[PDB]
Amino acid sequence: GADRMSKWTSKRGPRTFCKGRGAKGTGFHGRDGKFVQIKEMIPELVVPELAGFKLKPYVNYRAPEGTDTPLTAKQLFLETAAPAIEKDFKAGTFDPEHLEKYGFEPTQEGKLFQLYPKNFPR
Amino acid sequence: TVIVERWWKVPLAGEGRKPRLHRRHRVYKLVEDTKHRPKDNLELVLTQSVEELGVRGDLVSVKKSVGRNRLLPQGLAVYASPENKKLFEEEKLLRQEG
Amino acid sequence: PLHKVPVGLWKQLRLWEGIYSRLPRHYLRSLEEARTPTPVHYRPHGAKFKINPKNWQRERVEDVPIPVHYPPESQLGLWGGEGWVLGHRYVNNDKLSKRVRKVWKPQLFQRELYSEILDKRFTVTVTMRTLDLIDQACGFDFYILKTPKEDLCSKFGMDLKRGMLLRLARQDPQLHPDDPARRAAIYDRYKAFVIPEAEAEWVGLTLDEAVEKQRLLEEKDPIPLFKIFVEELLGQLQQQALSE
Amino acid sequence: AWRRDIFGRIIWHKFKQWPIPWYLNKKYNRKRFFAMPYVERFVRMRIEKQARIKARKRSLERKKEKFLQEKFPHL
Amino acid sequence: VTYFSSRKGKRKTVKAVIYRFLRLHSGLWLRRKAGYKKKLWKKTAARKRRLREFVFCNKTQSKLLDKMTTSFWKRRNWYADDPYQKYQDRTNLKV
Amino acid sequence: ATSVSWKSRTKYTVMPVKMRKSGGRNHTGQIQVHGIGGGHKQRYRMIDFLRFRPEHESKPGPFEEKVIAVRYDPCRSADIALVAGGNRKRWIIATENMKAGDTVLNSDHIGRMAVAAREGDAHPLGALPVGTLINNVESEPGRGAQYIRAAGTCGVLLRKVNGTAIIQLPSKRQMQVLETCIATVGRVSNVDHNKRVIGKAGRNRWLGKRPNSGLWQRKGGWAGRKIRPLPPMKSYVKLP
RNA sequence: ACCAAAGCUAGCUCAACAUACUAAACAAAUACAAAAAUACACCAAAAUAAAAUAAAACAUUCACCUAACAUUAAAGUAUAGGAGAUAGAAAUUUUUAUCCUGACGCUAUAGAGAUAGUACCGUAAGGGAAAGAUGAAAGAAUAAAAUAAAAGUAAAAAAAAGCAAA
RNA sequence: ACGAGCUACCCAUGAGCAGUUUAAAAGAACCAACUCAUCUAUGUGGCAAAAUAGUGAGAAGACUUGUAGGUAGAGGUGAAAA
RNA sequence: CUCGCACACGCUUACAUCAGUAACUAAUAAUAUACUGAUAAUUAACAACCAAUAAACCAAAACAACACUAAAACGUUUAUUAA
RNA sequence: AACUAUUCCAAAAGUUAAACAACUAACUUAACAUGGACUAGCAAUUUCGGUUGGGGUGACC
Ligand SMILES: [Mg+2]
Ligand SMILES: [Mg+2]
Ligand SMILES: [Mg+2]
Ligand SMILES: [Mg+2]
Ligand SMILES: [Mg+2]
Ligand SMILES: [Mg+2]
Ligand SMILES: [Mg+2]
Ligand SMILES: [Mg+2]
Ligand SMILES: [Mg+2]
Ligand SMILES: [Mg+2]
Ligand SMILES: [Mg+2]
Ligand SMILES: [Mg+2]
Ligand SMILES: [Mg+2]
Ligand SMILES: [Mg+2]
Ligand SMILES: [Mg+2]
Ligand SMILES: [Mg+2]
Ligand SMILES: [Mg+2]
Ligand SMILES: [Mg+2]
Ligand SMILES: [Mg+2]
Ligand SMILES: [Mg+2]
Ligand SMILES: [Mg+2]
Ligand SMILES: [Mg+2]
Ligand SMILES: [Mg+2]
Ligand SMILES: [Mg+2]
Ligand SMILES: [Mg+2]
Ligand SMILES: [Mg+2]
Ligand SMILES: [Mg+2]
Ligand SMILES: [Mg+2]
Ligand SMILES: [Mg+2]
Ligand SMILES: [Mg+2]
Ligand SMILES: [Mg+2]
Ligand SMILES: [Mg+2]
Ligand SMILES: [Mg+2]
Ligand SMILES: [Mg+2]
Ligand SMILES: [Mg+2]
Ligand SMILES: [Mg+2]
Ligand SMILES: [Mg+2]
Ligand SMILES: [Mg+2]
Ligand SMILES: [Mg+2]
Ligand SMILES: [Mg+2]
Ligand SMILES: [Mg+2]
Ligand SMILES: [Mg+2]
Repeated sequence: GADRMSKWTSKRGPRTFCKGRGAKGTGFHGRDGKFVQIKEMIPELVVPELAGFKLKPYVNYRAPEGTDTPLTAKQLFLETAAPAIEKDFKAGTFDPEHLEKYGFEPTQEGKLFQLYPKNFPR
Repeated sequence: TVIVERWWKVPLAGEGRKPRLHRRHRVYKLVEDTKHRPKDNLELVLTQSVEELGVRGDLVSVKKSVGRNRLLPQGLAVYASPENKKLFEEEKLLRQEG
Repeated sequence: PLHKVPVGLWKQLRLWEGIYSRLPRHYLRSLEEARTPTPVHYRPHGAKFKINPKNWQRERVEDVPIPVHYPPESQLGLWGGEGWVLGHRYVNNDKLSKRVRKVWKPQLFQRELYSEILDKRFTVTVTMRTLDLIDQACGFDFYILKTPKEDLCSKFGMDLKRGMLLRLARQDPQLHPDDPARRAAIYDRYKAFVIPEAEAEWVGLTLDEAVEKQRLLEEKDPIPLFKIFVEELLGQLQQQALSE
Repeated sequence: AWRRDIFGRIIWHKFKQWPIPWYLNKKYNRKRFFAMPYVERFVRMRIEKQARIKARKRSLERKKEKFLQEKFPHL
Repeated sequence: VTYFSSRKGKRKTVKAVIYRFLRLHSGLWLRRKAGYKKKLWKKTAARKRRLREFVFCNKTQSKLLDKMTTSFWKRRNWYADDPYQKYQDRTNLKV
Repeated sequence: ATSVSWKSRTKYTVMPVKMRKSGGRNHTGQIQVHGIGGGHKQRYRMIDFLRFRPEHESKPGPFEEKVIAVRYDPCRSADIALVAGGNRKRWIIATENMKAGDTVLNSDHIGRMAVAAREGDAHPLGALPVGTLINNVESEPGRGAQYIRAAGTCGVLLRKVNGTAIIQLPSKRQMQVLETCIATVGRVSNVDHNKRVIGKAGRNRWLGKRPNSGLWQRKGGWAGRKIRPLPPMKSYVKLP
């Protein structure tokens, strides 16, 4: 009676059925029928030099935790744009038209990593 | 257009309630077919002079075929309407003048 | 268990919540009231009271409309508020004979009609009844403006009407670009139907089209929190400057 | 976007990256976000089923209270 | 006979009874004779008379007709000019 | 479900093109025509049925073509011929004695003197003698041949009246046409196709014919020998 | 003496109220052969419900029968009907708030199908189960405690003769 | 509503047919693989909800057969056996 | 005594190693390819996935010389672009 | 009944004379296509009264 419940996988069908397990495509099919890899699609791991740096996978037990404050858009506004805006309004140099000097970005399409359509994996 | 009538009398609902319909209320008898009536005529006011019918500024009665498919599309006539009629009242008063 | 509100009212209270709430009131009031369509196929008796022929007594009498079916191809033309009559008949009209399903279909024609206000010739499927109503109302454009939504029955009729209603409320110059004489002359006779602009673009609309339109007018990209925080900060700084 | 699928459920539809715009896309174009008229009936059933479950979860809890109050009448 | 109607849950009357009989208030039912309009040229004067009568139904029939008829048809009626008002009560019945 | 017809190929080719038989089934999949299916596999040769077809619209005149080969065709009863002129080849339906290495004239030109008719020649009907044998007959001018293409069939030109030709179809019915319509002169190929003897039921299957049904039907009123007066004459001439 | 027996819980049922009415959960993947990131299109649509049955047959007819308008009456009245079976109004009338929500409803063959739309059975639509019982503690199993009562057997084969008893 | 993964008939697309006899791949002949299912005996809650043993009929054809597709119940399909 | 090895389709870990089998699967045992547990395992060269648009080509497969009739599956090259 | 073909009337589009005699009618019809009829095909719904020296035939009611 075949099998209803067990999931549908490349192991199950005929020769003609190949369904990946969910790894991401690195390329396309070329002229010779041979497969071509696109160096840009292959994720390049960015790994910092860890050797000269002191932090460890675990933390000392007598070391204290702290009162837990989730970072909010407000707190981030106040630690960054608030001192600068206050400095330039107190000096009357404040310009409601261009906020770009404070770090505000009008549109995301220029820069490499955009936040809203979210150009980057991790 | 077919004008049709029910064979079974529907009961009443009077308060503004909608009538309670049964399937037997879907049985119709055919009282009339409008398309088979002896057909009426159309009354028009000519804005030019038509060959057979008559002069510019004239009130004529034709069969709806000639009126719909010839005169009205060609701007050779306009409808008998009161607002359109007073125009030719005035035209009749200012014609016989000079 | 029981629903708290009857399911007849779920359509109505669907319109009191969500985006339907934010629709313009005149539109919702055009949808709310369903006026009884002009009798077409059945032929109504005038009086409310009628003397029973057999009984010789005064009898209350009502008019019950005959259910009529409008095939979707009727929405592309103007059929004069008529349609298919689905029903049954007795053969021979003896009640004692077979009872048989029967459908009465309107006779359709291809006719091209001229609209003055929209200045155009449309090729439309119409009935003889539509032509008679156009004749009776003395103009194509008249007939379209002069008749209620229920009596036309066509979505195309309502779109014709929405179009020329817009052309009237706007006094659109593009009607007759060369001759303001003709333009004023035409806009003249129809001056009775002129309605404001906010009203004129909502006339012929399906609830779908309406909801869509209202969704597009409300379309806004959410404002960056940098803006809002900057305005709170300027409020606070201007109240710190004015207090000293 | 919030959409309504064939089954009449209100679903949150995540978007997908495509090299071509949506009206030129075969595969995407043959999905349907909207319900047909029959679906309405089932939607109703869904509600009702849901309502029942909630209804008799509630009645359960209520009952559990009464029992306990006669088991431990420290009030 | 319908003992419990659908809409009202009441007990209907069989109209076919109401058309051919007449219930006095005493409980007597009254009926025309059968075939009294039929083929008159072929019948005796005497027989014709026997037919033209209004007659009473036996007990069994009376109970039957009562069952086939609701309570309304058994009420005491006062009609103006009524031929039958004379006959509604019973007198001198020793039973 | 829905099947798509094999019959879509836009450009004309002399090369044999592959085709799919469908035994009696319409595009819905039900049987429409009984008794059809599974013959031998067949390729299809496209036939040009418009005999007068100027290669380029630049030079309109009557032109001449050479017959290269005369081949068997699976699709029709008549034998067909490969005909080349200018830069183009096409298949045409071969007349009875048409042989390889031959010359055939295609002409639209009329004239007061008619013409001495060879076989492969195509002329407007008006241009032929009044007793001639014709095949591949147009109906309206420019339409292309429909009538009289079967093997060994020939019609005959009967008369010419009022800028119009009246011809006799192989069914012995008369047909009236403008005299500006083209026809080929002669009897179609393979005249003995009538006398061929299918030897065994098998051969019938090879031809893609499935056996008759087995049900017994009593003959009805329709059967008998009906002798009907020959039908009135068909006229494709459109009167003003 | 075996097989067995006994629990009182799991949950349910019916109403009330109620806001208002597609629960929960969504990182990725999901309408390629659902759960398969990535290429030039197509996309979509509606037509009266029918019959079993009642009429002791069946042919017109046959309440309810997935269309909001309730209630007290008018009234099973007027009417409609092979004037049969049956069907059946209206005009006109009546209707006083909110709290006092629970149970002369079930307790594992019952109450939901439900420990579950799972196992299993069907190619599919679809059909659709059964099953629990120690105690305060089993972090008290050389374990301690109250039925030993169904048919079936065992302890214990049978001894002329007969509806098996009287 | 669901069903043509069995089976009836189609459509696409593949695959098989050795030896012998014959000028011959001729719906010829002998006889395997292969396909059928004649006659008998077993079996009859069976090995089997149609089989086993022997025996038979066809075996380059109107042949067998794989894969994918089609036709749907007022229907389909049918070398009619309802 | 002789239905063997492989592939397709299908099945889905039932395969392998170590251990256990009082009872559960084997229509019975011994023990174990089928019961139980733990731990492992099939590695691409084979196979799937793997271009479009124009244009020249009438000329069967049958050891293919050449033919038969029922007229027959199966591609080169040239041009234009092909990450 | 529907459906499929036939035939006809009406609907719809038209076209002609200014008709005839003395001192309004008639005709036309490409494909669709409506209402009402006609003739067939293909069909749809429903039924097989009882008595009987078993039923049936015969007879009877
Ligand atoms: Mg299964
Ligand atoms: Mg696979
Ligand atoms: Mg495999
Ligand atoms: Mg590679
Ligand atoms: Mg052929
Ligand atoms: Mg041939
Ligand atoms: Mg035959
Ligand atoms: Mg026969
Ligand atoms: Mg009955
Ligand atoms: Mg009974
Ligand atoms: Mg019966
Ligand atoms: Mg019913
Ligand atoms: Mg009557
Ligand atoms: Mg009766
Ligand atoms: Mg009332
Ligand atoms: Mg239970
Ligand atoms: Mg249960
Ligand atoms: Mg015992
Ligand atoms: Mg004794
Ligand atoms: Mg198959
Ligand atoms: Mg051989
Ligand atoms: Mg042989
Ligand atoms: Mg055998
Ligand atoms: Mg032997
Ligand atoms: Mg053998
Ligand atoms: Mg043999
Ligand atoms: Mg033999
Ligand atoms: Mg299939
Ligand atoms: Mg039947
Ligand atoms: Mg059949
Ligand atoms: Mg067969
Ligand atoms: Mg037979
Ligand atoms: Mg038979
Ligand atoms: Mg298995
Ligand atoms: Mg193992
Ligand atoms: Mg064992
Ligand atoms: Mg019936
Ligand atoms: Mg009998
Ligand atoms: Mg009898
Ligand atoms: Mg006898
Ligand atoms: Mg006897
Ligand atoms: Mg007899």
